[PDB]
Amino acid sequence: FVLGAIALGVAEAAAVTAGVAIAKTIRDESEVTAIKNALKKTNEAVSTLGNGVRVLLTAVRELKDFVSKNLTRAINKNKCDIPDLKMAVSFSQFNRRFLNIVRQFSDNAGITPAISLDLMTDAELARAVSNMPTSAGQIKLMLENRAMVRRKGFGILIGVYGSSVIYMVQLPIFGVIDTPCWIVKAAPSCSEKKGNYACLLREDQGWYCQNAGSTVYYPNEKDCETRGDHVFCDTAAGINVAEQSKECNINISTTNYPCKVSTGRHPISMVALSPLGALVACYKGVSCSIGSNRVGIIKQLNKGCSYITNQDADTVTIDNTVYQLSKQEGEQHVIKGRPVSSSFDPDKFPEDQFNVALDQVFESIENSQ
Amino acid sequence: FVLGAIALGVAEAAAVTAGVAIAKTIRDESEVTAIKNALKKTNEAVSTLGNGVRVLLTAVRELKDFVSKNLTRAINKNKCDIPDLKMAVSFSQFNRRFLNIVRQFSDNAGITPAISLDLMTDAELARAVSNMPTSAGQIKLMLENRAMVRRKGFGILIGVYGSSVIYMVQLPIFGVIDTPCWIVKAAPSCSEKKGNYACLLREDQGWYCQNAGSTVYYPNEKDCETRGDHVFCDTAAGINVAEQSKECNINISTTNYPCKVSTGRHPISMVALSPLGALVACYKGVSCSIGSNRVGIIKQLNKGCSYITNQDADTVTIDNTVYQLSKQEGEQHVIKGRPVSSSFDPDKFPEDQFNVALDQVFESIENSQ
Amino acid sequence: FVLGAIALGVAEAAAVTAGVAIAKTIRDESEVTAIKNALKKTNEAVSTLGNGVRVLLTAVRELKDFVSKNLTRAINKNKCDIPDLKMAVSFSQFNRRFLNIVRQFSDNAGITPAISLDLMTDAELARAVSNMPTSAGQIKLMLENRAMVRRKGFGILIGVYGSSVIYMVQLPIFGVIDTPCWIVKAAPSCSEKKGNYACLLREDQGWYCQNAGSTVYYPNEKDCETRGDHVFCDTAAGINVAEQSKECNINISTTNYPCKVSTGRHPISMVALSPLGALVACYKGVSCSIGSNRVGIIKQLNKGCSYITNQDADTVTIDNTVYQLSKQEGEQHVIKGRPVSSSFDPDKFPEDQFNVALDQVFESIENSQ
Amino acid sequence: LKESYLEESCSTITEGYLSVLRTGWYTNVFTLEVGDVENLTCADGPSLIKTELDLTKSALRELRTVSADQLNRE
Amino acid sequence: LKESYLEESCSTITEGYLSVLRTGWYTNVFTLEVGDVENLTCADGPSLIKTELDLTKSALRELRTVSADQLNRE
Amino acid sequence: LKESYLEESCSTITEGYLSVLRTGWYTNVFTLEVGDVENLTCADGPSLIKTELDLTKSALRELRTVSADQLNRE
Ligand SMILES: *[C@@H]1O[C@H](CO)[C@@H](O[C@@H]2O[C@H](CO)[C@@H](O[C@@H]3O[C@H](CO)[C@@H](O)[C@H](O)[C@@H]3O)[C@H](O)[C@H]2NC(C)=O)[C@H](O)[C@H]1NC(C)=O
Ligand SMILES: *[C@@H]1O[C@H](CO)[C@@H](O[C@@H]2O[C@H](CO)[C@@H](O[C@@H]3O[C@H](CO)[C@@H](O)[C@H](O)[C@@H]3O)[C@H](O)[C@H]2NC(C)=O)[C@H](O)[C@H]1NC(C)=O
Ligand SMILES: *[C@@H]1O[C@H](CO)[C@@H](O[C@@H]2O[C@H](CO)[C@@H](O[C@@H]3O[C@H](CO)[C@@H](O)[C@H](O)[C@@H]3O)[C@H](O)[C@H]2NC(C)=O)[C@H](O)[C@H]1NC(C)=O
Ligand SMILES: *[C@@H]1O[C@H](CO)[C@@H](O)[C@H](O)[C@H]1NC(C)=O
Ligand SMILES: *[C@@H]1O[C@H](CO)[C@@H](O)[C@H](O)[C@H]1NC(C)=O
Ligand SMILES: *[C@@H]1O[C@H](CO)[C@@H](O)[C@H](O)[C@H]1NC(C)=O
Ligand SMILES: *[C@@H]1O[C@H](CO)[C@@H](O)[C@H](O)[C@H]1NC(C)=O
Ligand SMILES: *[C@@H]1O[C@H](CO)[C@@H](O)[C@H](O)[C@H]1NC(C)=O
Ligand SMILES: *[C@@H]1O[C@H](CO)[C@@H](O)[C@H](O)[C@H]1NC(C)=O
Repeated sequence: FVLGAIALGVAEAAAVTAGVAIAKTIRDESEVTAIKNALKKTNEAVSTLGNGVRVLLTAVRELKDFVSKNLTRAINKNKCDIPDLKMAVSFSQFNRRFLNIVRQFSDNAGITPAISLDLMTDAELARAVSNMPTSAGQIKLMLENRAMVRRKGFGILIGVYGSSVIYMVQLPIFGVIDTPCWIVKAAPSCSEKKGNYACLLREDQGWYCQNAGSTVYYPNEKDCETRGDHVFCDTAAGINVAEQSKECNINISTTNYPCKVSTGRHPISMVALSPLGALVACYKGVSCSIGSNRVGIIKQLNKGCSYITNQDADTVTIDNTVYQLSKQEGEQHVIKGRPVSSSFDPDKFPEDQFNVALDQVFESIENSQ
Repeated sequence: FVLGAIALGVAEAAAVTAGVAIAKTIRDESEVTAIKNALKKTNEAVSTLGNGVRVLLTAVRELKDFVSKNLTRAINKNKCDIPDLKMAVSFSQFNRRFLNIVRQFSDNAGITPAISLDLMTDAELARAVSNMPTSAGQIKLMLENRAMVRRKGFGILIGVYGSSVIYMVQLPIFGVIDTPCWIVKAAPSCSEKKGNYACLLREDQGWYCQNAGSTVYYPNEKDCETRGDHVFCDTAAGINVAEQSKECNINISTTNYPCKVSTGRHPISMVALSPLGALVACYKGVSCSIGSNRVGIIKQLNKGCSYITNQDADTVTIDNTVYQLSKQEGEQHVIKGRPVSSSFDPDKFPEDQFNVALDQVFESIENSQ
Repeated sequence: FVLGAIALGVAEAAAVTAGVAIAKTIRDESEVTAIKNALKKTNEAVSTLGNGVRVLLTAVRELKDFVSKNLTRAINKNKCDIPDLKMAVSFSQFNRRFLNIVRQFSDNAGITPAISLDLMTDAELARAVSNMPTSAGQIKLMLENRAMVRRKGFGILIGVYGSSVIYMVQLPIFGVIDTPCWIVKAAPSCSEKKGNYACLLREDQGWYCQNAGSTVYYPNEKDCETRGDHVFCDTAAGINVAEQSKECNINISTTNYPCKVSTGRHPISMVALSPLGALVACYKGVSCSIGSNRVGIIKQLNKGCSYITNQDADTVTIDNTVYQLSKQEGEQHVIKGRPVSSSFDPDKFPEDQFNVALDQVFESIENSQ
Repeated sequence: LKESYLEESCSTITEGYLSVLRTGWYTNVFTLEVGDVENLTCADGPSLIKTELDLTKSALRELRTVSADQLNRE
Repeated sequence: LKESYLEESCSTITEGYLSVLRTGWYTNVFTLEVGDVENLTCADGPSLIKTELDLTKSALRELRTVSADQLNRE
Repeated sequence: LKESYLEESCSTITEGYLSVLRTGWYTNVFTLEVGDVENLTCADGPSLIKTELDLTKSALRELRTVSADQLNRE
């Protein structure tokens, strides 16, 4: 299996399913009427829908109040070239939110990709986060970083009912914080013997996080995003994996966990940036070097896999392609060991493999012999 | 072959090719002049370009008329701090469309990703859809759901000619409606014998639609989008496949069609949501359960592949990862059969395979023996 | 290895790393103070940050000047329903840039995906391009096509310091122009013998460009974009490959470079559009034809791989799926040769392979025998 | 943060990150009241108020042809 | 809609959907007339009309450096 | 442009393109001065200036909860 290909697109489909299913409940006429009732005396109300889910209800009435109580008075007998243009500028202010919401729902056919300031003001976002069914620490973190709540939510049009526009906003509940996460990066590890090559590349790169007893692997780029020490992940985008999976970082050749790799008979040079440095796979045919934003090129790198620290350098290059290192502080450690690829005989290496357990590569060599 | 990888990106490239090729015809100076002629007495005109394609021509002149007939009068001798600010508010209204179009074309370097209300108003979209070269039912469906026409089109800048801004909008013609479509979802099917595993996963998931005698497979997520019973697909994103391909849903082990699978020697637990339910692949190492938005957790699931109905549950979970089921109504049916994976001897299973015909997996087992 | 999968997402991650690392330097309080100093007597200043990088500094003060010198005067004793509405319209004009910047940074949690006209006006973009550390020809090309500089940059919020909003814009430096590039397209090549099939497909499609002695392969769709004769690529998105890689276009069966292919035992019909034409892979089960926007269907195509010129046709179709050809001029040439796939015995062909060196396919056949 | 370079596999693992995991969705239903702008008519030709009102009416009408779930068959 | 769970392969097929297939493109060319704003000059310092007009002129000029097909070599 | 169809592999190569390669990033730091709008108060009820000013203040405040690098722990 290719875990990344299995997980791809799952979180987006699950989010839309979740939102569309609730929208189906809200779209009934007796549901809309109950909602309009609950908001008859207030601008905010908590309620439980017919299907048993609890939601926040908000009423936005400024444009109705301006139309009923100011605009309609001023237009006596269908005449609108009045000399009070305050009336005209006021309208243009009072309808901007509504007009913006219409643009966003028409452009996206009723499902926005995220939550504009017109779907939800900063004030309304703060109230919605404060009402979420989670604990105080989670709410505090979401409140103080609510732009990230915004980014990961979206909106759905329920419909137009009378002169009333009804839509729903799905806000992400970050109900688990400050459990351990870690990230694996890797680059091709190649061994050359007599101008032939045996290469492998770890295929389990990406984010891992623990939660309530399990480890979840997030194989795809869009599933997680960092802000300093914190990494925001969508649980629906991950695959639960055995805790034994951490052995691939320990004894990848010995372990009995199925550490996924790809293989090749020809080297690939490239740079895998890591949070505190870079891996540079430098093989025959290219030149690699590391540089400083201050003192220029430092040093050319030897062939093979080299690990560069963001305190050792500011840039690493392959030929002319420049990669800028991060400036994040943290401790770097080398865990020495003979590269697994150098235990291969390039003359007995299998055909190129994509996303196979590493022990099936060793099996392939011995069953060929 | 990996059909998804072959089809990926094809529809977007074909759409841009189609649009850029027409833009090449329109961009000639004698083409622009003919267009300006045709619009000299009207705001809308149908025409045929030099290359033989038929197009709609629309003229937007409000801002020119305000500049020529109102603004220019009011600025006698280059003085603009006039006491009639109606003049200033009017200008700000009359130029907003133009200014918005400039933002959109500058941000995207001349090719917008879809059609804002400034490229094309609701009125202009309705006229363009009504002139399309297709039948009444197709036009009626597009008219009543024109936000979807909007979403799937885009715009291209032809250029600026004098004070005249010339651009083109590509509208999608949905020329075929209400032919049958269907969707295949799948999750890993694993058989365990003595703590070893043989697993497979169908690799033909996605949308299928018939049209004029053929079946088209849409392997990728962005190629199709549903609205109720209807699924909007871009034909350029699909692969034509034999009708015999439907046998993979019937006798996947017996058939002579090459039913594509991937294989593994280690289980993957996950949830594949289906329109009327969910498939839950639950294997050793995780706990799966189904829940109700009303009465909490219903039941833990047994190990293996389980099919859950959206009337049986509202949620399914793997460990703590929650998946919300849909609320779409429809009939669910089980087609019993021995899982193909359980006919495998985990001790004679091949190496992990990605996107291979299933009969090559059986071949692999018998030629190994 | 699958080169496309290795390179995927690299350029976006490298760009964000580069931008975030600089933002870390700028975000220090003594860095912000130095920046405010340098701009105390001017609206534009070049400077070197504490970490040794050289940057442009720009000051935007219109809204402060209107607030200090006009608005504050007019509001004597906290009263704002004044009869001069010029004051109200002026404010609405003077704050629009600021309000737009806030929307963009709140929606994206501090990292915009590209550079709106509010982050950077057309005037400021031109000044920033003119100050870039590159040669005159590169700057001239960027200046005259600056919408493309815009598209490929982005913005980052440094923070709010007092009443001062501090952000940075990363502009792409196109420091190398007018070196040779070329593009490889391909479609499945299938040989049938006795109703069995042997198929292959080149897996090295995409853009190649030379620079300073090396050839870079850009395997992914989002890495390069054309405008006429010019193709804009991000160097961080490519893989350096041996010059010998061009032999795959010359003697793909003979060469010793590892020409990557995928294989199948069952045909795929499809259309690969090329800049000056199309490749049509037409096999049993489908009908393919070529058409003219003027005179309708020209001709049905024979089975096998056919190359169609954009002067031979305007459209090619597989069944009912239409593909529009480009209208770009250029010379077309056929380089005849026996298709490699027809040298295969479908009864001795291997199992389906994904992204393997072609010589490992021949090896597979002879070591099976 | 602590990064370990694993020489045996040309890989790195970096630890010390803290999770922020999306575990659910919270729904905030909005009702935006537009008011009775469809009983309002401007008979006296071009006006600033007329254009603003017509923007509002045409936006209100366009919005009903938008649908996130079922196809409109009118 | 009718969903069938295929026990032999841990898959489902759901039928009953109706296609809406994009089969072609229709082209609507627009000509937006801006009018002669480049013969208009404001000599009397800051004005509301001056800023609106300058927005219009600078937007008009910026638009000619935009190109969807060929590189501008001026 | 010159396109060659390679009959031996059902592929084409097209040559004659000219590169425009992104080789670096140039940084343009902006300081947008808003002015002291937070010492400004409107006591006389609804006003056009009041709403514009309140837009400005609430936008200014919202902007400080936005962060591109570190989590805000207040
Ligand atoms: C690869 O490395 C890992 C990590 O060091 C090895 O895992 C460790 O294996 C030892 C040996 O069995 C375990 O020690 C035992 O722990 C149990 C705990 O209940 C105890 O009853 C025993 O007396 C003994 O102390 C150790 O727990 C385990 N570590 C972890 C984190 O699971 C692994 O064995 C190595 N694999 C190979 C094939 O060498
Ligand atoms: C897998 O299942 C499919 C679907 O049930 C099987 O397809 C069916 O095969 C039968 C046997 O040949 C076909 O019946 C014949 O139909 C022709 C029609 O012209 C008629 O001349 C014969 O007298 C006979 O009735 C049937 O049409 C066909 N169904 C479809 C939809 O094509 C298939 O054979 C199964 N495969 C294996 C390997 O068992
Ligand atoms: C596949 O086709 C390519 C391209 O035509 C072949 O490359 C060419 O091989 C010849 C034979 O060795 C080279 O000629 C030699 O060039 C060197 C240059 O220093 C010279 O010292 C020799 O006397 C001789 O003239 C030629 O340079 C080379 N072309 C390129 C562009 O590298 C290749 O050999 C073919 N492969 C197979 C397996 O047939
Ligand atoms: C609208 O009228 C109310 C009184 O009915 C008044 O208090 C308010 O200030 C008015 N607003 C505008 C914008 O004219
Ligand atoms: C512009 O002038 C025409 C008469 O030439 C008049 O009918 C129209 O109302 C004016 N519009 C504005 C916005 O002043
Ligand atoms: C603001 O005041 C200055 C004089 O201090 C004047 O020159 C300028 O025109 C005024 N601007 C506005 C918009 O009132
Ligand atoms: C006002 O509008 C309502 C709702 O559209 C309509 O039913 C009614 O006939 C109208 N009547 C008056 C007096 O405005
Ligand atoms: C007005 O503008 C046109 C077009 O740019 C220009 O050719 C002409 O010289 C100008 N003349 C007058 C009288 O405004
Ligand atoms: C004005 O605002 C500044 C900055 O927020 C504040 O420190 C000061 O106390 C205020 N004073 C006056 C007189 O406005």
